[PDB]
Amino acid sequence: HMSFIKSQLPIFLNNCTQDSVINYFQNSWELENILMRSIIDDETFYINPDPLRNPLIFYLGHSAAFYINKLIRVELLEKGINSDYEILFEFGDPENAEELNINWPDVRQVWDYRNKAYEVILEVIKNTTFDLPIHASHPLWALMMGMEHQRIHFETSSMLLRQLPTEKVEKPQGWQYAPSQGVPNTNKMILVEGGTVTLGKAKDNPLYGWDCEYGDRLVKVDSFFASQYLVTNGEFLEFINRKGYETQSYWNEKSWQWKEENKVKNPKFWQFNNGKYSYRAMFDEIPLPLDWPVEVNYYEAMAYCGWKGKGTRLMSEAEWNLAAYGSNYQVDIEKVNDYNLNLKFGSPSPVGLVKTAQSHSGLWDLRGNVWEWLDENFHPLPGFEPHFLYEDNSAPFFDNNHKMMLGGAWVTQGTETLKYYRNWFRPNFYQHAGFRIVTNH
Ligand SMILES: CN(C)[C@@H](Cc1c[nH]cn1)C(=O)O
Ligand SMILES: [Cl-]
Ligand SMILES: [Fe+3]
Ligand code: NA
Repeated sequence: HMSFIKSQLPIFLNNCTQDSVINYFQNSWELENILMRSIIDDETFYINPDPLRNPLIFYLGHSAAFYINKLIRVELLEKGINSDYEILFEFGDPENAEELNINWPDVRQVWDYRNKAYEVILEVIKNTTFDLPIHASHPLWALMMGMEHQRIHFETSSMLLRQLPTEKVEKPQGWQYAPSQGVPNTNKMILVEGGTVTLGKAKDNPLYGWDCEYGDRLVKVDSFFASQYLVTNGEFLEFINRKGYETQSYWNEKSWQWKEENKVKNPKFWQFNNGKYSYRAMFDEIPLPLDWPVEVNYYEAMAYCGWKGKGTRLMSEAEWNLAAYGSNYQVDIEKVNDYNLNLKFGSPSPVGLVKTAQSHSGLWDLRGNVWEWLDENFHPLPGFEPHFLYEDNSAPFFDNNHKMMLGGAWVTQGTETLKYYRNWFRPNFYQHAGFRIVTNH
C-alpha cells in the first residue's frame, strides 16, 4: 500500500510537545505542497474545476491564511504577512453554480506568501512554551485548528484536482492506487443489535476537535439491518443497467431536477466509451474497479435505495456510531492503521481488502475507504458552543439543507480520522463518499 507518501498520525493534547508538533506541522504542510505541486501549468490555478467552489488559486493560499488569522486572534502573532491576502483567502457553500459565479493574485505571489507563512509559524512554534496539556482555552488551540484545517483542505482540494483533465495534473512520486480483485463478493445484510449510544465529546477530552463535535446526547438505537460492505461500483452498475437514472419512481422531484439539469447518466467519475465504463482516479482514468465502493452524492444514494425498495434507507448518525463503536470509549490513534485512512492507499480500496477494517458489528469499512452518507440533517448536540476563534464554523449550516457523513476516507488525515469528527455536505455535492444500505426488517 501507499508508503512513499506518509501522513503522520494525530497526537493527544497531553503529548503535544514542541518537537512532535513541529513534525506534525511540517507533515501537514508538505502533504498539501505535494498535492498543489501536481498542477502542471499555473494558468490552471484560475480554473474552478468544481462549479460550486472557488478557483484553485484560492485554495493554494487559503490554508496558509487560516493559520495566520487564527494565530493573530490569540495574539501569538503581532502582525500578519499580507493583510489583503489574509482577507481574500479567508471566506470559503452555494446551492447553484450561478450563485457561486475578484482580481486574483499571481501563482508565484501566492506560493511566496505560503513560504513566508510557513517560516513565520515555525518560529512561533519554536519560540512558544508547549505547557502540557494543550486545551481549548489555551492559545495554541489556534495552531491545532490550523493544522487540522490544512489537512481537511488536502481532502477538499483533492476533489478539485480529480475534476481537472488528466493532462493538467501530474501524479506525485509514490502515489499508489489500491488494487482491484474484479467482481465483488456478495453484499449480505447484517443485523446490528440495538443499544444505547452516547454522541458527542467532552470539553476535557484530550484531542483537538471542532465545535460541532462537542456535546452529550444519549440515543436508544433499535436493532437494524445493514449491508456488510459499502455499495460497490458493480452493484451500482446494475442499478444503471436497470434504468435507475431514468425511472422517476426511484427519485424525488428535487433529486430528479438536479439529475436532469446536470444531464447525469452515471456517477460523476465514470465515463462510458467503447461499450465500457472508465473510472477517474486522482490522476489517471482506469477500468472501472468493480469491487471498490461507488462514489455518489446523497441524491444518487437515495435513488439506489428507491430501486432496492422495501423501505431501504440510510443510517442515522446514532446508527453509524452504534455499528462502528458500540455501546461502550478510549480512542487508540494507532487503530487508524487498521483502516483505509491516512493515505494507506491513494484511492478507494476493494471492500473487505483491508482485513483489519471489520468493525465488531461485522460491518466492513465503517471507518475509512470512503466517507459514507447518512440520513441525518447536520444539527447541534446538547451542549454545543461556538469557539471564539471560528464562530461561523458549523452554526450557519444547521439549516436542514446539509446531510452528514462519517467514518473518513482514504485521503482523510488528522483528528478527522477519529471518533468525534462530524462531517456534512449539501446533498448534491460530491466528495470521496459512498454509502451502505439499511433496512429495519
Ligand atoms: C466540514 N466541511 C463541510 C467544511 C470543512 C471546512 C473547510 N474550511 C472550513 N471548514 C467545508 O468543506 O467547508
Ligand atoms: Cl479508536
Ligand atoms: Fe477553509
Ligand atoms: Na466508511
